[PDB]
Amino acid sequence: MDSQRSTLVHWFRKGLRLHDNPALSHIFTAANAAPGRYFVRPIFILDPGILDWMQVGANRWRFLQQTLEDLDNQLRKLNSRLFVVRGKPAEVFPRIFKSWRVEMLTFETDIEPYSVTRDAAVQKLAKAEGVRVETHCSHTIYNPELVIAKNLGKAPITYQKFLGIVEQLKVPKVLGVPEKLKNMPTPPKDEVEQKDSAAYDCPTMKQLVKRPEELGPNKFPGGETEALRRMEESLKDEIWVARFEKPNTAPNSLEPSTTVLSPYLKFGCLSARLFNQKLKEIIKRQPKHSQPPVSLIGQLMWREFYYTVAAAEPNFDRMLGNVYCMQIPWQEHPDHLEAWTHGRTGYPFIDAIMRQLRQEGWIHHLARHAVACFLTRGDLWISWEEGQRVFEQLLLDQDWALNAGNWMWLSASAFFHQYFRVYSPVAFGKKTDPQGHYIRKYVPELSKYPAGCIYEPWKASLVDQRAYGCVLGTDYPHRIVKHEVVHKENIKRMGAAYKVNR
Ligand SMILES: Cc1cc2nc3c(=O)[nH]c(=O)nc-3n(C[C@H](O)[C@H](O)[C@H](O)COP(=O)(O)OP(=O)(O)OC[C@H]3O[C@@H](n4cnc5c(N)ncnc54)[C@H](O)[C@@H]3O)c2cc1C
Repeated sequence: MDSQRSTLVHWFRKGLRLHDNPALSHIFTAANAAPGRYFVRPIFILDPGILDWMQVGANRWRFLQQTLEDLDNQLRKLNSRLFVVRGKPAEVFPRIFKSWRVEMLTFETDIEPYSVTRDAAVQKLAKAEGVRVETHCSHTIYNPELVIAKNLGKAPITYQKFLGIVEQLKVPKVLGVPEKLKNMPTPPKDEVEQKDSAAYDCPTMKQLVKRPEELGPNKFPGGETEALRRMEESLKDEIWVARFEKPNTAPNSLEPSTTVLSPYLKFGCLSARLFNQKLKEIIKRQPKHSQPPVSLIGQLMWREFYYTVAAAEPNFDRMLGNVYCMQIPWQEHPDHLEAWTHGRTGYPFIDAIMRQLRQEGWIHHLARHAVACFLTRGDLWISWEEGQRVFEQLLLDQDWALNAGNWMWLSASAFFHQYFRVYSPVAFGKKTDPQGHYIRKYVPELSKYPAGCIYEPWKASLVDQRAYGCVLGTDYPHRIVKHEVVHKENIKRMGAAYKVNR
């Protein structure tokens, strides 16, 4: 096979998987249809210039490193490989369109504003250069543009309305893995590979993680292979799956009470469409089962809902200019923001959650509720954008639409408006962890406190605090605010802001 004329490119960004990947599958099918004509290059473009951006924490870089290694491993089973191309797309694509004689480029669509801008520019260049582009909406179960169209041009702004719309939509088909490449030699080295054969090899941990001191325990390895193993593990207890009720899962069990598939769904290591289809099979054969919103399918529909409102608002992650967002006069509080950011608020439940987040990169949904309420309307009266920023740095599952949507909910800025309901930083965790095992783990300086005061260590006398080895103001901070006072003030501030907006 000396005969090749062109290269077929799949561009990974999200969609970091072989299964249920129509953009990738179509490349491999086209290659096999015309033996001898094509080379195939599945690529991921890594801009070294952002390895130092503090908004990507080490834990999330490590998850990507592991994911790319797995993706490359899996593509090798198809007689292909991953090509990790270092550079910026604005410079990479002109070069490789010419160098590789690219005939077709496929990718999975992404709704985030810079991605839309970037992809429109790649698409314009491709059209000019005669490159056929095919894009697929496989990151979400439904295409937000069809949802918005079915709703007469507006995104549904309640969960029940959204369910009412998507009930009327066809469910896109879930694909298997692509065909193994037949009769295809490896691509000839381009000018970059000619100088360094390894130029497109998967990055090492050292190449990707510039701040290894931020790494915590490796609890959730990256990659499709782990994503599928973890999904199958969650699905094997079919009664647990069928009867799942999200509000009844604990925020502070030591091991996660929910699936922790969110890092996998965020990177596309797991297809949400596959997972939806598997859940539907379970629900159909388990006559006793939960329903949306609280069921596991309901959780995937939460993700769908936020992707659809976000698709219609480029400013979804900001207060100003955001069609959904109440304008609320959040205050600047640098010292309180720093304390919340580092889990030094003096409320042990809140601090344990922020410390788990920083160390491990995942915290349960209702743990996110507790700390987000505390930062914003509940206690510190700081903008939800500041909380979004910190979550963006530390979460493995950092997701532009899901982070912004849930921060607006928790701050009573959109989608949720019952701001008289406020989480108690002392009482909320006790329902599910009365001994405080979660605090003893993540705030180890309090680990000797009796369970009767570990949520509220200021209730222990100085002599008791000394006996427990941890004196407030010396070994663990005093409360930075007093919840019982400030949350009442903030309920009045929320009332005022709601009036101004009305
Ligand atoms: C302030 C705040 C910020 C959040 N930021 C993110 C984020 O950046 N990325 C993210 O993936 N989720 C985010 N969430 C939503 C949710 O808390 C996580 O999706 C969930 O904790 C992931 O754990 P799990 O995989 O065990 O979820 P499960 O309960 O097992 O749910 C399965 C999947 O459904 C989806 N899902 C579940 N709950 C929600 C929800 N409330 N909204 C949207 N999708 C949901 C996720 O893809 C999740 O993996 C945020 C929530 C809050 C309150």
